[PDB]
Amino acid sequence: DILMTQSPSSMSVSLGDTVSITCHASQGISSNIGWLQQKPGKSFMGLIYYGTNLVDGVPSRFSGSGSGADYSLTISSLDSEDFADYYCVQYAQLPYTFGGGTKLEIKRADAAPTVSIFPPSSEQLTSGGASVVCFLNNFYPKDINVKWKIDGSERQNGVLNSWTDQDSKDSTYSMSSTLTLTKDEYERHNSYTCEATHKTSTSPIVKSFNRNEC
Amino acid sequence: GPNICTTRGVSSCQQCLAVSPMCAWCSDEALPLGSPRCDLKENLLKDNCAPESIEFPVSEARVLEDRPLSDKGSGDSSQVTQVSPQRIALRLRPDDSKNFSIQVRQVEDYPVDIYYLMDLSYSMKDDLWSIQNLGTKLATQMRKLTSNLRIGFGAFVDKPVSPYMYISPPEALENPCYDMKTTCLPMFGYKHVLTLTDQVTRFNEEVKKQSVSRNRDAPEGGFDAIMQATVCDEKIGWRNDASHLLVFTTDAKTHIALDGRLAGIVQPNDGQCHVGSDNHYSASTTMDYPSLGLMTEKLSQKNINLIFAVTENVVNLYQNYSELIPGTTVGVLSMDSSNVLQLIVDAYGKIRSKVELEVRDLPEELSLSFNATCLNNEVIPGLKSCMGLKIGDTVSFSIEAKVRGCPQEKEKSFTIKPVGFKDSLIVQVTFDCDCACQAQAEPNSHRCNNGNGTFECGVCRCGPGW
Amino acid sequence: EVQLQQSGAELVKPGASVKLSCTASGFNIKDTYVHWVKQRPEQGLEWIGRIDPANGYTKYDPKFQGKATITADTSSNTAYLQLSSLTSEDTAVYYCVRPLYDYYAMDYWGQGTSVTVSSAKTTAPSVYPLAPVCTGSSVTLGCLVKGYFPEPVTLTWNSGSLSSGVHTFPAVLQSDLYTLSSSVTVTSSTWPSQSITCNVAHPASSTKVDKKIEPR
Amino acid sequence: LNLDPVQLTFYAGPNGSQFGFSLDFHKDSHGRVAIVVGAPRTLGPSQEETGGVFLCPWRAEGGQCPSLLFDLRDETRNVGSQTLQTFKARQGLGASVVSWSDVIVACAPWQHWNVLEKTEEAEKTPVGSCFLAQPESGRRAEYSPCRGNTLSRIYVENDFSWDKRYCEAGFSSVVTQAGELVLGAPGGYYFLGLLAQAPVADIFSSYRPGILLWHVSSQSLSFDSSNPEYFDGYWGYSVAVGEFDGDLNTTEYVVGAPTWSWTLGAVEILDSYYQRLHRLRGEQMASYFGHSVAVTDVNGDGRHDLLVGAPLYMESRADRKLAEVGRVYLFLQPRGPHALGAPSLLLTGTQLYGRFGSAIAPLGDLDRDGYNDIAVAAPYGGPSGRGQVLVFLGQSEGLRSRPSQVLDSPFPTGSAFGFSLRGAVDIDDNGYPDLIVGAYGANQVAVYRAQPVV
Ligand SMILES: *[C@@H]1O[C@H](CO)[C@@H](O[C@@H]2O[C@H](CO)[C@@H](O[C@@H]3O[C@H](CO[C@H]4O[C@H](CO)[C@@H](O)[C@H](O)[C@@H]4O)[C@@H](O)[C@H](O[C@H]4O[C@H](CO)[C@@H](O)[C@H](O)[C@@H]4O)[C@@H]3O)[C@H](O)[C@H]2NC(C)=O)[C@H](O)[C@H]1NC(C)=O
Ligand SMILES: *[C@@H]1O[C@H](CO)[C@@H](O[C@@H]2O[C@H](CO)[C@@H](O)[C@H](O)[C@H]2NC(C)=O)[C@H](O)[C@H]1NC(C)=O
Ligand SMILES: N=C(N)c1ccc(C2=NO[C@H](CN3CCN(CC(=O)O)CC3)C2)cc1
Ligand SMILES: *[C@@H]1O[C@H](CO)[C@@H](O)[C@H](O)[C@H]1NC(C)=O
Ligand SMILES: [Ca+2]
Ligand SMILES: [Ca+2]
Ligand SMILES: [Ca+2]
Ligand SMILES: [Ca+2]
Ligand SMILES: [Mn+2]
Ligand SMILES: [Mn+2]
Ligand SMILES: [Mn+2]
Repeated sequence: DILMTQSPSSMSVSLGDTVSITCHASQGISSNIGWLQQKPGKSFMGLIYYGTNLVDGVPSRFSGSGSGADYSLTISSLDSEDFADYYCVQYAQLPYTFGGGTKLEIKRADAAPTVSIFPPSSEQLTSGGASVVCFLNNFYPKDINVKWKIDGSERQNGVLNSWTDQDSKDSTYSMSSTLTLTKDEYERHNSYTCEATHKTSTSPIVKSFNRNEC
Repeated sequence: GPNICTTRGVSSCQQCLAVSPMCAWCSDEALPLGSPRCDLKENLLKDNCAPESIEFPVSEARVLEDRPLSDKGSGDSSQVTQVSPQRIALRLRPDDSKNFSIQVRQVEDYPVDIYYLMDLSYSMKDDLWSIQNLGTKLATQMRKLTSNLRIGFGAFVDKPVSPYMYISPPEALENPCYDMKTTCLPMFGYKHVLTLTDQVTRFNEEVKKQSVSRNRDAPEGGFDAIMQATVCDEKIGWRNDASHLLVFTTDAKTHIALDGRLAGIVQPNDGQCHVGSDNHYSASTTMDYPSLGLMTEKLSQKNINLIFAVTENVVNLYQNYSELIPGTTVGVLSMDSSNVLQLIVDAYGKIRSKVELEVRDLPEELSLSFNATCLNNEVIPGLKSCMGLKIGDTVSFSIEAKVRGCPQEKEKSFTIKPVGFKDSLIVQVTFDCDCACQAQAEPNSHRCNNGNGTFECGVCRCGPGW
Repeated sequence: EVQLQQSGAELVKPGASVKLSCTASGFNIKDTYVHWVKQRPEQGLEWIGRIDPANGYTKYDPKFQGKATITADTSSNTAYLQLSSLTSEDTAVYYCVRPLYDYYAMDYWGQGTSVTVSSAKTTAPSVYPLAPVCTGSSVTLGCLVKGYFPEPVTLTWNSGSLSSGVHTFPAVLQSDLYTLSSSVTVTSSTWPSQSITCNVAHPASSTKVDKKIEPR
Repeated sequence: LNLDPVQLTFYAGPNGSQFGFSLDFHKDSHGRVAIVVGAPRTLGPSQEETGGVFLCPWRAEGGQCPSLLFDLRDETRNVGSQTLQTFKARQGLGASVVSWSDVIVACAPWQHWNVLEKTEEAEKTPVGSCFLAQPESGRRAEYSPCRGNTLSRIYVENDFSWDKRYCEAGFSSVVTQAGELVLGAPGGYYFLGLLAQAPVADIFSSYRPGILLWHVSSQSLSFDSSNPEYFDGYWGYSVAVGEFDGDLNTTEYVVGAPTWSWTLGAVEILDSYYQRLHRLRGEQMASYFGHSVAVTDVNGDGRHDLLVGAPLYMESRADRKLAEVGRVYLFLQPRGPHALGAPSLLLTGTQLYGRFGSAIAPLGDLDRDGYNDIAVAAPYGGPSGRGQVLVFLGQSEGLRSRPSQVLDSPFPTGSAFGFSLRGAVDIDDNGYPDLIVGAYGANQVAVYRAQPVV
């Protein structure tokens, strides 16, 4: 099958910028390529077909180009609606194959996260479970690493992470990490820590608590 | 008493004969002043008119050539006589009429040419196998009717051009049946295979080497082949003195003139021969199919009897074309041509079962009428054609010619010929309107108003310019 | 106008079969090719196959040969995608696609049909309050919604009152069951001065529990 | 009656180009009238016949015309694991031309097409194609509704149903006043014949170069049939439009099928959904009844009348003999919803093989008496066989049975003078409608100007 290597995976840009998404095939496809758009939490809309032809209704600020095995999608002067996912698709050969995708994200100034740790609730402990929650809210850029430590030692089993899309107001990202243990195992230890590694600080942002102690 | 000859009060011998075929003119000098010179021949002699001075032509009809009808068409270098008499002299005075007869015989043991023109598209593959002995089988049965049989063979499919022809892949051009599990010949329009010959085993062995081709559309280009088989006299080999049978076999519809435009072909058919040394029709891809009227013209010109030997699924189609091409015969062909032998024999009998008179170069002022004597001495008035005849039968026609007035040219000749026959009757007509006394007229006679007139036939006529 | 209206979200068990539909709106389904595409967050987009509804002839990616069966009924102007012997990996969003002009293009897309294959029964969530530990100018509370099935759940604070400064994170599948959490930030003078409640509704089991956040 | 046969205007194309095979009047966005001329054997780039089109400005002296350029290069697209192929060699571009608004439609009925997939193929066949041009803007578009991508094996399994591979779309053509292009395809559905219709605006907006296979959703094609009466009927050999159902909002189609029902021939009137409103059957087999169709109101009652040509009709003559001369049939439309009866008038040629009725052109009102008139071509008629065009005038009861004027060919033998005709347009703006006559055998077009009646 024809492999469609689409680059970049994502880009941080601003309104009015002129950006370019590229798509490389494993062989020549002679402009038999289409470009797609998927706005957040919605279906797909066709942008380009046969390499350069605009789909009816698409603004002219979109444009496609390229030949052989290398093609490009260009957006002159980005609009607030243009921040979405973009995919290439070849139809030179069956089966049709798609590019990995490209997400246009809003660029802004860097911002450190606001960490907050939360011990297990009384209700959950009485049921036989124990979940330590660690919120990491309003940071930029999106790249972040969370590390759970039990009595200073790293813990990787039983961690459940969740990320939000770029916020509509401040264009920041947030993360929720949840370490779930049994009640019996949660009481074998005292210290519980989540470390946040972000590019806004060489030192990891640490937040922790001690069981029983408050 | 007085009659139309006298009561008309004519002025000359020429005007007297123009009154009625019964009038006569007396050119005698010793004739009373009150006695008319234009009267019945009986009345002139009654009035002491000199018998030598009486001008009274009589319409007659005498034979010049009267060869006897031949009992056999065999032998001879075509000294066979089918029409008797062959030439007569006809004399007519103004508004008169004379009658004559003509005999026509369907002579026994007359030579026959049979050119077998065969559809060789793919559905005729079984038909080729069944006629591999037709040449000898046909020779046996035709031997009972003639001792001079010649037979030939031609074949057609359709115009070798898209869309009639498959043109992809390249293999399909060399072998149109490639996408099946067989081989067939490349497509061909029309090809002459065997010139008319009396060596009937040549027919068998050529047929055994023939094979079918394959084209795309059900109508085929047989009308292209009928035209070429008709107008390529020397190549097909039609003999001058013989019955010409063109046996056209097919199981499909046929292309007609103006169909060629679906192949980008718009040039009309020129009705000329385009089969060269390679024996293929070279204008197949550049010239349109011929029209029915153009086919009819060439078939009649070359005395070709076209036989539509077609299958039951298209017998009504060709019966309807046959009515638009007079003289054409239709027979029902089996799906493998296994019955084509009897079809040809029955068609040959049907072809020679009719005599139909035809007139050529008849002058405008002459009109003819016919009475036919077919079967056993039964006269049929107002008819110039017999039917239901057998070989060796003889019919006759009584003919009467009626001239209107007197034409300018005093000598013309026309022909009475049966359709498809070689011989004919030539009628040499002479219009006797003048008087012999006019050849000895006296211009500027001193008997006519002091040289102001001309004295001819015993009367004075106004000279030229008056 | 060309619109492709697909069926609603399906919720089935492994080993069973499901048949999605794609109804043409504003045009004849017989006009063009109709493709089916599979989308997953990790694996991305994948082409299942196509059908010409004018004749029923189909093409498939050999990866889906066996599970995917594409059909069409020109009468109801609908094209179908049947999936058999369902597996957890068949949990994806499925789109029907047709071209605009180019015979081979992929221009018009339906809204998509969500499919979820699971053995989980209808389980109600367990709502837990998240209060901080025993200082600053800003305070942050939380609410943990754990062990519910199927999706979705609506989470608010003080019955939609407190809306600004809230982060409700997407649900995550934890052993055939879903887990969700939400955070909220206000000033120190607001809490525990003013009561803050976590309202969680799960219409699947028809439960609307509410937990008030209490300090430690 | 009042066409000038003394001072003609001659336009000429290249030798052997068949310049004048088809023609039409063309008005630009400013109303200036030109002559579009098809030359279906014009040489292309590879020194091979591909056809061509010429747009002749109006000049009393005539002369040479500039070319209306179209892409003549064969195309190849490797898409969908298939290979699409167009073949323009001997396509006959210009075998039909028609003008509507400021757009010219020139068609190549014998453009071939094929689709390769591994070792299989669709078969290389003449689907035909039409080229559309807006000369003032340079806009170009194409329309080839019979191109497909079904492999040959499938057609065999389904007994060649809906087989459009040999359409030859553009064999005949016409455009409704609303701008709907109607193509005759006499080879459609395995030589039954079909019609393809699509708005000109949608052809332009949906076309892109290099696609080769694209959808025109607003297009409409006629239907296949299993009735053997239609087999090999060449339905769409000729086409025309008019108003025959009394509903001015609907446009009716007139279709010639000259070999319909075992070469009896037929002409049919349909609504825009290809539903049959009337059928006129041929009088005589092989006469090619339906070779040409013309629509015009000749008797001044406001109702369109129908003229059908059967150029191969054989007239009955003395001694049970037939003479191919050709014949034209006039059908007057009755008042209100009623069937077209027998012909109101039969016009029969005189010259043997002259093909009277090969072309029929509405002239508009030539002598300005209130009745529309026609010209009938006999491309091989006249006492010399060089060709004749005969003008028949309208009257309250239809047409005059004798011609008001006869135009003898000014070209040598074989010019096919009259094979193409077009009238009803005032090219010199003198208030009288004029006549253009093609003579593709001589590669020339003759313009006859109408003058005040004498
Ligand atoms: C070869 O040539 C023959 C002769 O022309 C064709 O046969 C004719 O075909 C036409 C059309 O199919 C027939 O027309 C129909 O005639 C009927 C009345 O005919 C009666 O009288 C004849 C006398 O011989 C009888 O043979 C016959 O059986 C009948 O008893 C009408 O009833 C028909 O009217 C219906 O159809 C027409 C159109 O088809 C409609 O307009 C009418 O409203 C009505 O619905 C029709 O008029 C004709 O009768 C046939 N003649 C003969 C002698 O059979 C062949 O078709 C032709 N074949 C080929 C392959 O070319
Ligand atoms: C054809 O036969 C008719 C008989 O029906 C002939 O007409 C008669 O000919 C005789 C000849 O003696 C006349 O006496 C009759 O007056 C004719 N009767 C008519 C004309 O009604 C006719 O002469 C024959 N013609 C030829 C050329 O043989
Ligand atoms: N749209 C339709 N209803 C329709 C009408 C007519 C046909 C055919 N009419 O004829 C062809 C059959 N072909 C003819 C040539 N045959 C080979 C040969 O004779 O060489 C082989 C068989 C098929 C098909 C569909
Ligand atoms: C002309 O007719 C008469 C009257 O029947 C007949 O006696 C005579 O033989 C005919 N003449 C010829 C030459 O047949
Ligand atoms: Ca109407
Ligand atoms: Ca009228
Ligand atoms: Ca007039
Ligand atoms: Ca004028
Ligand atoms: Mn055949
Ligand atoms: Mn057979
Ligand atoms: Mn054929």
